[PDB]
Amino acid sequence: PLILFNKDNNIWNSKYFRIPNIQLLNDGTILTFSDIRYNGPDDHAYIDIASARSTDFGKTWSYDIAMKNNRIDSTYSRVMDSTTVITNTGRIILIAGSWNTNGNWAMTTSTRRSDWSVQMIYSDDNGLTWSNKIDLTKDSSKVKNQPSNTIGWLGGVGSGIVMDDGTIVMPAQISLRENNENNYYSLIIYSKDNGETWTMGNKVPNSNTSENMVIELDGALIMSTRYDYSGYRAAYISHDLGSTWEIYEPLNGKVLTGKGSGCQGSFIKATTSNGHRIGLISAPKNTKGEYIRDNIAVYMIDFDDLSKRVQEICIPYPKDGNKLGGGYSCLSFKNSHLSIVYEANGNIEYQDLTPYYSLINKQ
Ligand SMILES: CC(=O)N[C@H]1[C@H]([C@H](O)[C@H](O)CO)O[C@@](O)(C(=O)O)C[C@@H]1O
Repeated sequence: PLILFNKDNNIWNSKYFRIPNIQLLNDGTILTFSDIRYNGPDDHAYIDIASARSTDFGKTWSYDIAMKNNRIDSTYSRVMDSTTVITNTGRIILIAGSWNTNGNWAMTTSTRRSDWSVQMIYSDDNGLTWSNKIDLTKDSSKVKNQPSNTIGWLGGVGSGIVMDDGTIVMPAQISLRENNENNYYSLIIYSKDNGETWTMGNKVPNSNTSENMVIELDGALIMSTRYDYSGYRAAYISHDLGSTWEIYEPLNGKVLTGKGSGCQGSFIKATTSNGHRIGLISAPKNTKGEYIRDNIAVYMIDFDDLSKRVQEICIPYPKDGNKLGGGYSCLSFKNSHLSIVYEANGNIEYQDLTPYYSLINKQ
């Protein structure tokens, strides 16, 4: 596997990299992103977001800082936890959470986190240049239906999707003040104007749900989400673009995640040549438990053959994760090719998994 972001050799002299993201572009360009965790693995620290771009199918890469933090606090200013999407115009949108003080985004404050915002950039030239940062939360002009009891929110970490009519959907995660406690939930946001403005959906049925992605399936939204301390990824389905949700049994509880906290993973849809819609999930098996997050595996479900049990396809990272921060991953599927980026001992690694997709496609 290629070391895409190397803690021991990078142009920022960063000590650590976390939270990878990948988009396979329609023209075969590969675009990735990662947190630049300059001073170490910590979440609550000084972080920018890098991009790495390749025009030779992953052989070589051009590196840039795609988004800088607000530069207010030399210890705690951070933009992090990328969620991306490619719209039907080819626009590439990146949404990140932004803070500049110590303390977990969801649980530190009982009121709206005052240094918290969601920042968005977009590229109309296939990832070469980015807009200025657009602040989606400083006023009420960009995101409709944000709850009054919001402590904070950000993207689901991974990729969004496009519905049939071109509606853009982003997975998201929110922290809500409820009966003198902070509870966190997954949900989605969507845009009907190519990302300029958004509407927030409503929360999923269980708290302790956070990082997630959704796929589209015949107008429905199906979520696979990190469900902390349950031991598995939860799954929900919405038939009204994220306004209501119910448990989606074929995937709910089917990907096990070991003892302890959950972990981010990715969840994408492919259509094989026989017309079947399949779901692919990347996540650590975490057989050793808690933050070890060993064995980042890729799983497959066939939505047109649901009596067939979820199958482990391969394990792209058959190793223990680093307890300081590891386990995260992101798949991207486009034009019968499949790629993954993932955390690997403080680095980000890259693999082309298209040979495994060919095995599934049976051609
Ligand atoms: C904004 C933020 O803190 N993001 C981080 C989340 C949250 O801390 C948890 O989901 C609890 O909220 O989890 C990580 O620490 C993890 O599990 O490896 C990494 C990620 O960057």
